[PDB]
Amino acid sequence: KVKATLGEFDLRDYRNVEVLKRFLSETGKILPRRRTGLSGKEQRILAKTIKRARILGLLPFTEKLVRK
Amino acid sequence: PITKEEKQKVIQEFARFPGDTGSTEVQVALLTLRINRLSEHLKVHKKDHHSHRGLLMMVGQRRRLLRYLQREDPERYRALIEKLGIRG
Amino acid sequence: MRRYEVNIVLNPNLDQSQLALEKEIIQRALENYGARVEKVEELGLRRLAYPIAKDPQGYFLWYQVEMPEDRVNDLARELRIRDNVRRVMVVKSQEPFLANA
Amino acid sequence: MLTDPIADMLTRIRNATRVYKESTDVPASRFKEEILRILAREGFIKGYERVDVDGKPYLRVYLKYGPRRQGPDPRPEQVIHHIRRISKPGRRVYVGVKEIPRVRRGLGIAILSTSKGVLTDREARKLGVGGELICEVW
RNA sequence: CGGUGAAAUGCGCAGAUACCGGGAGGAACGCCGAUGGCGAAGGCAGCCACCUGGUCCACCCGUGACGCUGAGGCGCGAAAGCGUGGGGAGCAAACCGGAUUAGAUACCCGGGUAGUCCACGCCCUAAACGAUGCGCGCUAGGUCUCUGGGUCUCCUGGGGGCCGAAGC
Repeated sequence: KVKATLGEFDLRDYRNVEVLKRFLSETGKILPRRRTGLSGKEQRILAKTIKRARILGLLPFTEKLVRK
Repeated sequence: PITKEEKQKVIQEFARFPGDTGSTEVQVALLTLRINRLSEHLKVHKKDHHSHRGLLMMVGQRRRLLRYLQREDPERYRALIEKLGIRG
Repeated sequence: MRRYEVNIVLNPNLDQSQLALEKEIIQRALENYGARVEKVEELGLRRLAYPIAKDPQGYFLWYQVEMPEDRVNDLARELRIRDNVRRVMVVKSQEPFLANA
Repeated sequence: MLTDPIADMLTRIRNATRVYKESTDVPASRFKEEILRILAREGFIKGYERVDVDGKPYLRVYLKYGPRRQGPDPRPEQVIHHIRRISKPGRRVYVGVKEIPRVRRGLGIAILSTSKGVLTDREARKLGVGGELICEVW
């Protein structure tokens, strides 16, 4: 899980890309709660947060496929 | 929106005895505030049908108290409307 | 009034003289709308996840201003005029919500 | 809102026995007290003492039941099988002395409120009065 | 090329399709998103700011029964539908053609006007459904979950679910 392999970080700091990146998939998509390892309230916020970081082009909106 | 600053001012202006927070006069005066603010807000956003309910609600509540006043001591009622300016 | 975070993003290909020009504007603009700055952070150039206006990079500014409510939307309208200033975002300053701690 | 006191009471009583509790609480009030006053002296219940729950006055009505049955479902006969308000609010029913009802071939009892006070059908008649006929109970 | 069970109608040598770059515009808003949240209902999901309603918890501070319901009245009221004007990407009644079939005024395929988006005004219905009027009290628990307070491996308040005593 991503919460377990990571430390103390602000859920609201929409700039910190070095962190958020771990919350997106191999594609641009946002990890599901099963992955992130977050809570009900926690995820709700990460949603809003990335949705922001995206806009200031710090986080993608979508990626392409890799392995091959 | 209404602020602590402004609000408290409103209470002070109306209370019975300095350290009082809830009493008819107060309660009334108060809504009245909120209402008026809604009023001014509904002149615009004529399309905000929702809050307009909270408005009726507020209005009902207000009247519910006045009718009580007209019940207990009229003296207060008579005086209170003038001080607020309603069904004078 | 309320605290805010003012995200501003402008052209990455700006020279010494030009950049400080745009910055200048912003500064004067803020005061025209009453926003006193509590502090600013200049991260500067960072690579964009996606290309903004055909250009893959951007210059980054941040501004914790404490301006008047009614005029926040406007503040931006004025800010969104320069053809060099490409992204703008004004946010309410929210108490940082800790996690995994 | 609580629209009828007594009514609630009766129902707390009714509702408690059915599950088989030892005693049940209930908002106090001189009147309600006079009804419980009857029950116990009539034997439908053990008794009741005044009490305070977190600062408020309450009446602990102590329940009374029958013996443990045999066979399956040894749920004891209840001392109070039936118990219902007769005169409700918004349909009050006052009776004349002649008109006082005999309950369950006189096995149950009836409780009114006369000007000579809250009574039992038997007492009322012995007393030559009539009044608000509060309830049937047997 | 497209499309189908197959096919054809259509579009392409004025050069389509697949591919790169640029520009216009409308609609809608993936993932997060749930068996979730909110609201009186109808209904509500990109992000931001302003304006605004309701609601929950803790303290127990103030008023002192000021409460409930609610004929008629007033407002809200999906979709479609009507007026004036604007807008029109995609979808698409009617309508034009294509194939299927004993036939097809259909189900499938290609087009296509109202309409669907916006503003003002009207319409006001509905499986407008929990098919379950509103308010107060009382009657074993278990478990999952949203959310708040606490001395937080447990307690306590509010909401949404499943199983279930008594009872029905």
